Amino acid sequence: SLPACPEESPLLVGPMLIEFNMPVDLELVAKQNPNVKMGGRYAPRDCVSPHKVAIIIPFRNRQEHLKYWLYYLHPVLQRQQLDYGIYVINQAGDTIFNRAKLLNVGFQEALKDYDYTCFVFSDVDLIPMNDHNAYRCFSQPRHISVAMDKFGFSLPYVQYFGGVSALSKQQFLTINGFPNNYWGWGGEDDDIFNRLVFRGMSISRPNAVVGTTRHIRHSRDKKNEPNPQRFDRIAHTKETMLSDGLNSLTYQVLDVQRYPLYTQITVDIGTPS
Ligand SMILES: CC(=O)N[C@H]1[C@H](OC[C@H]2O[C@@H](O[C@H]3[C@H](O)[C@@H](O)[C@H](O)O[C@@H]3CO)[C@H](O)[C@@H](O)[C@H]2O)O[C@H](CO)[C@@H](O)[C@@H]1O
Ligand SMILES: O=c1ccn([C@@H]2O[C@H](COP(=O)(O)OP(=O)(O)O)[C@@H](O)[C@H]2O)c(=O)[nH]1
Ligand SMILES: [Mn+2]
Repeated sequence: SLPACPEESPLLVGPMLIEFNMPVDLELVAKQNPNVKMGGRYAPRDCVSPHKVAIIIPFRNRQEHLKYWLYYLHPVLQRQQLDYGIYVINQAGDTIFNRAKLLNVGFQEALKDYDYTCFVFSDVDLIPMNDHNAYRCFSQPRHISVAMDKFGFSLPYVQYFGGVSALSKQQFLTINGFPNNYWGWGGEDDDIFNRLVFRGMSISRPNAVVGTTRHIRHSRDKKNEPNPQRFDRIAHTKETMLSDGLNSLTYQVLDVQRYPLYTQITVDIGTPS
């Protein structure tokens, strides 16, 4: 019998200063975040959060971005009073990148740790500027990174659903999760948007001030070149989503490391079939 947490956290400070030009030492971040437990798990000591959140980051060869991510998000996620865990889904090998398949791995593997009922899918290079931007689920699928600096602090188009988002366990299951066959850059977030609409849902978003988000500038990743089949794929989601996703997923976990501030799941997700 801890009480429920207040519906909105009283700890929040709003707008925050974010910068990416200093070094980050995860040992020190760990000491600055003493309440974050092994594998990057935290729940509040004083009340029970209804938000059981697994944060899923698709990842390969972005360790520097990830330290920033961890330095900025951990304090924010605790102020939001979430019962949360961080999962970095690391794609083994050096073949073409598959953001959405790694996201599916994250959903399925996090569920083996704990009864999570909310999933935040976050690119590793996106940091929220205002802690009023809730990193948890809503009654409709939630788009979080709504006002990114690299798109002029607004949406690049109104159906944009990339960057950072949150789906309840029921929402993600309803759309058969995410597509597995978007290899290389582009389109998979649009396909996911399509899925949600085809299943009767609409996108919920904070306002453009609360939703303000920074992207860490970086040059192009090798092995994630624009997918030329992306425009064709997103035109057929309605039919393809029925049998491409959670119900067609396999992968092989090579390694799970519990670090102080995150669990990292190293996974072989194959190449195109
Ligand atoms: C189907 C698809 O590709 N969806 C993308 C969507 O694509 C819109 C166009 O993006 C251009 O590339 C832009 C990119 O979107 C920006 O991030 C960046 O600042 O500049 C590049 C290059 O100018 C392509 O040139 C064009 O053909 C389309 O692909 O963009 C969104 C937002 O990036 C993405 O999440 C989604 O997957
Ligand atoms: O080699 C790669 C390619 C992409 N990603 C992950 O997938 C996301 C999407 O790619 P990208 O950086 O090109 O999109 P951007 O955020 O620049 O708009 C990244 O933020 C990372 O989380 C990664 O870790 N390594
Ligand atoms: Mn990026």
